[PDB]
Amino acid sequence: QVQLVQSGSEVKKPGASVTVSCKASGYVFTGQYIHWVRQAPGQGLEWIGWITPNTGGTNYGQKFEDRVSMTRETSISTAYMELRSLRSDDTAVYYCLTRRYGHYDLFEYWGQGTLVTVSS
Amino acid sequence: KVVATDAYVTRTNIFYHASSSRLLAVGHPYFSIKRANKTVVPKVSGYQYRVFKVVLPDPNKFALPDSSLFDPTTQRLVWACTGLEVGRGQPLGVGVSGHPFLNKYDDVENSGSGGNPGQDNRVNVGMDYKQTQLCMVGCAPPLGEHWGKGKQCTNTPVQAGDCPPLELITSVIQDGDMVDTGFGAMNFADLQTNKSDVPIDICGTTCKYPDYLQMAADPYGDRLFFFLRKEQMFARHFFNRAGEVGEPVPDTLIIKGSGNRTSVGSSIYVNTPSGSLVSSEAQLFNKPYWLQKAQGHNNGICWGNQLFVTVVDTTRSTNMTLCASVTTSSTYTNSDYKEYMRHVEEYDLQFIFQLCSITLSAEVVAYIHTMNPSVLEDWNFPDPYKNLSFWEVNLKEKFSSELDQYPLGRKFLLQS
Amino acid sequence: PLGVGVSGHPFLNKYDDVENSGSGGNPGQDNRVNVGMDYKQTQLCMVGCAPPLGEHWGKGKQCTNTPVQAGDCPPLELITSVIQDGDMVDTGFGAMNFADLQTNKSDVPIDICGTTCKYPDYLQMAADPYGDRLFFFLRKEQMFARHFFNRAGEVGEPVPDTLIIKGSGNRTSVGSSIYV
Amino acid sequence: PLGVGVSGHPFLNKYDDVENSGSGGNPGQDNRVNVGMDYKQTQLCMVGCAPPLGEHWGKGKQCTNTPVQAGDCPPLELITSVIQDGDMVD
Amino acid sequence: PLGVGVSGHPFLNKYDDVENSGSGGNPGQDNRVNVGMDYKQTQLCMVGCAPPLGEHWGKGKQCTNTPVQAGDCPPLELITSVIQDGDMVD
Amino acid sequence: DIQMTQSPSTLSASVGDRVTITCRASQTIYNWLAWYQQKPGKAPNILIYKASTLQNGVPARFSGGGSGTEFTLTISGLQPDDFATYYCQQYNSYPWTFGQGTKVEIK
Repeated sequence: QVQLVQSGSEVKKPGASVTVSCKASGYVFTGQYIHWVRQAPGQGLEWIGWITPNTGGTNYGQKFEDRVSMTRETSISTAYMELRSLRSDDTAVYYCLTRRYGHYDLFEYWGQGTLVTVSS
Repeated sequence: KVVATDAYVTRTNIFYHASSSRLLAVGHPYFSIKRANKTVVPKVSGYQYRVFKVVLPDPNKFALPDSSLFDPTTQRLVWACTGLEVGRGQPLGVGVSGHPFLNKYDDVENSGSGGNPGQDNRVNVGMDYKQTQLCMVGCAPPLGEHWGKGKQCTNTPVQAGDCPPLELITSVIQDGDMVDTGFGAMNFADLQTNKSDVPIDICGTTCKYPDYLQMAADPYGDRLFFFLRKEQMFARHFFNRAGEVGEPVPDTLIIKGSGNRTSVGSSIYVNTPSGSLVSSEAQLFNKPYWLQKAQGHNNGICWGNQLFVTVVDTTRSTNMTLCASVTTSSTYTNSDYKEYMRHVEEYDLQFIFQLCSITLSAEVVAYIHTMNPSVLEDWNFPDPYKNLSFWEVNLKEKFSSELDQYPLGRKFLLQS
Repeated sequence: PLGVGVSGHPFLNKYDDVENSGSGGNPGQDNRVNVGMDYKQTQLCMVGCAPPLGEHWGKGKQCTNTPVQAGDCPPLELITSVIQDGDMVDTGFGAMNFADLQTNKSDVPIDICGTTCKYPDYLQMAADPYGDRLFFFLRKEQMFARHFFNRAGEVGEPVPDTLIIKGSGNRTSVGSSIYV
Repeated sequence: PLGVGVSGHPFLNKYDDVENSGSGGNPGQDNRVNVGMDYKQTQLCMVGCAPPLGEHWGKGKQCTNTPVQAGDCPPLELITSVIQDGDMVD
Repeated sequence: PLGVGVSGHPFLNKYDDVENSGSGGNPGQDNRVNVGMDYKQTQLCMVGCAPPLGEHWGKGKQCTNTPVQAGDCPPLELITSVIQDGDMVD
Repeated sequence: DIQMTQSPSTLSASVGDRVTITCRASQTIYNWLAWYQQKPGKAPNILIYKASTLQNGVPARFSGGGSGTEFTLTISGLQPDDFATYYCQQYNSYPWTFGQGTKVEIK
C-alpha cells in the first residue's frame, strides 16, 4: 500500500527556518507529482507548491515563492521543504500529497499532517 | 510526337571535370533568429531540402580545344552530365527535434500512463524523425506534392472551424522547403492552427514529398534523370491528442455507461517514429555514380546551362550544443551560462561532363522550339525561377579537361 | 575479446527525460545527476606516407563588426588539424573542441570534456594534388539513439513568439528548447 | 511517403499488463481503458481475371444435436466470400 | 535446442542504474543487490595436434622500486597459459 | 489567481435530507473541478471530480454538476458520517485555490 508519513509537529521561534519531511513508499516514487499545501485553523486550504523527483523541478505559488526552498532525495525517497523568515501567522498544519491522473481514475494520497507553531 | 533526345544529339569524346570545393552551411537547427528584420543566423538543418542550382559555362563561347569540329552554322554545343559525386564530410549523427508546448497528454501504452493533466495546456516532448536518404539530379527543378487547405467546400456551407477540404498542391521543390515527416507532409503553418501538434521545426512551415507519379509522367522527362531513395522508420511510442472530436464515434460500436466513464476518450491516435540504426554501409554518398540511361527521354542533357541537384541526408544531421558564460561563480550556477543550438552541414559537388553537339534541321528546330523556346532565344541563332530561392553554385571558369588530376577523373578512367 | 566501452559523468546537466513525457519545472541552482552513456560503434583504418588530418569545429576569429557582448554565440569555424596519437575518435556529440567551446566542462563525459574529438576529412584526402595522406581507408560505423533529454540552464536564443502560444499559470517561463 | 498508421480503442479490455508483473486477480466493475496500437506490416498484390475468394472464422450453423445454451461457445466455421473493396486487412 | 545461459548474484555490487538518471552519490555500508545477468553469445571451434593457449589479465609481480602500498593497484600483466578443460569462457 | 465563493458558508439540516451547496468561480473553469470533505483532525479526500464524476468506493447519494463558473453539489439523503467541512477546488490553473469552506452540522 502507498504509505505517506510526515514529520512530527514542531514549534519554532519567528525568523527561523523549519524543515518538514515526508517519506513515501509503495509506488514508483520518481514519476509522481508531490505537492505541499497548508491548512490554517479557521481558514481554508491553500497550495504551497509542487515538485517531482524527476529533475527536482520546483514550482511555487505566487504568494510563497520567496520564503521556501524544497527538494527531494531518492535514497529512501523523501521530500524536504524548508521555510525561512517565520511570520507568526504561519502556525498551521502542513500536508504533502500526491496524485496520479489515470486514463479514467485519480489516485489520491495525503500525509497525516504536521502542525507547525511559531511564537516568541 | 515526342522522341528520345539521343536520336538527334551527338556525344563527343570530350570530358571535363568540375568541383564545388568546400561547401558549408552553419545555422540554428529550428528557427532563423533575426534582430531588426536582419536574419544573421538562418535556418540550417539536416532535415532540409538541399536544392542546388548549378550554373554552367556556355560551351559555344568557351575556349574549345578543337574548334574545327564546331561549326557556327547549324551546330550548337551543350553540356551533358555523365557522373556525379556528393561529398559528405560530417560524421554520422541522428538529428534531435521536439517542442516545449505539445499535446502529449495520454500515454496509451500504460507503461507511463500520463492520464491527461488537468485543463487545456501543453507539455514539453521531443523525438527524432525518420531516416530519409534521397538524391535527385535533373535539368529541371523537381516538383513535389503536399495536401493542404485549397478551395472551399462544395455548395454554400455555414460553419465555424470545421474540417476543411483536402487538396493535392503540387509545388516546385525549392531551397527552404521542409522535408517529409512521419507526421504527414502538410502545410502546418496554415492547415494546423494550434502550432502545437508537431515539433518546432515543422509547425510553421510546409512539409512536402516528391510526387514520383507526375514526376515520371512528364512527356519529356526533363524533371528527372534518376532517383535514389532509402527510408527507414518504425513507431516507438503511441499516444493521443487532447481536444474534442468533431467527428464522434458511433454508439453502435462502443458501449458506454456507469461511473468513471460516460466521457469518451479521444479517437485521435498518432505515433512517434524513429529511424533506428544508421550505418556507413547503407550510405549512398561519397561514391561515384554513372548515368548509363535515364528513364525519361533526356540522357543527361542540361538545357540552358542549368543543373538541379537536390539531396536530403539525415545521417549527417547531428545537433551541436554550445555553452557560454555570462559571468562566473565559485559554485555551479544556472544563471551564469547561456546555451545555443548550432547545426553544420558540409557538401562537395563534383561532376564529370561530356561535350554534346546538335545538327539543326527544320524538324529539329521545330521540336527543340516546341519543347523549350527559351533556349532557342538563348543560342540566338522573364524566367519565373528568379522568384524562387535556391542554393546557387557557379562552376564557370572551373571546368578542366585535365581530368587525371582529380579522384573522380581517376574513377572515371577506371571504367571506359 | 569483444566489449562495449562505457563512459559517463557524475555531474552533468541532465535536465529531464523528455521522450515518453515531460516535467517542466523551475530549475534550482544545481540539478546535475550521474549519467552513464556509450558511444557510436566505429571501425577505422587509415594508412599512408603523410600524417592524416581531421576537421573539427571550434572558435574561429573574433566576432565581426565591433561588438560588445557577454555570453553570445561565438563564431564557429572549421579547423583542419593533423591527427596525432592520443586524440579521441568522434562520438555522437560532434567533432569539435569541448575544452574551449563547452564552458561547463560538464555537458559530455569527462573523457571528452577537456579534450577534442575530430573526425578525419576524406575530402582533403581526395582533393589534395597527390594523396600522400591516404593509400586506402576502411570505415564501418553504426549508431542509434536510445534516450532523449533536454539541458538545464538558460536559453540564450529564445524561441520566436509567432510560432509558440503561451499563457496562463505554470507558464511564461519557457521549457528547455535544447534537445539532445 | 513511407509511413505507418495508428489504430486503437478508447475503451479496450486492457485489464492489466502481464509482461513483468501482475496486479490483483479479479477485476472490478469496468476496467476498460484508452489504448492504441499499430498493426502488422503488410504488402500484398493479387492479379487475375476473376476476383479472389478469402476466408474468415465465423459463427456457422448452430451446434449439433439439441443442446440448450446461454452464452456458450458458438461453432467455428471457415466462411468463404469474395473480397470486395471495403474489406480490411488481417 | 538453443537456449540462453543465465547467471546472477544474490549479493552483487549493483549500486545505481545510470541509464537515464542518477541517485545520491554517497553509498551506504553495503549496497549489494540481487541481480541476474547474461553474457555474450559465442560459437567457436578450434582443432590442433597441440592444446591451444589462453591468456588472461592478472596480477604481475611486485611493484617497481620498493613502494609502500595497501590495497593499491597491482601491476597488470597478460599471463598466457594452456587452455585446459575446466576454464570459463569469455 | 482564480477565486471562488461557496454558498452557503454554513448550513444545518437533519438526517435523510437533500442539501445543495454551490460555488461561483472567478474565471471560466469548464469541468476541471473536484470536491473535498474534511472531518476534524483528519485529512480530506476526493469524493467528486470532473465536476460530475463520483470517485470509487463512495456511495451514489453524492452528486455533482455545473459549468462555466456556476457549480453545484447535491446530497439526496444525509447520513450522520456526512457531517463535515466541504470545499470545492479547481485544478484548472496554478496556483491551486480552495473555497472558504462549508460546514454542515445536525439541527
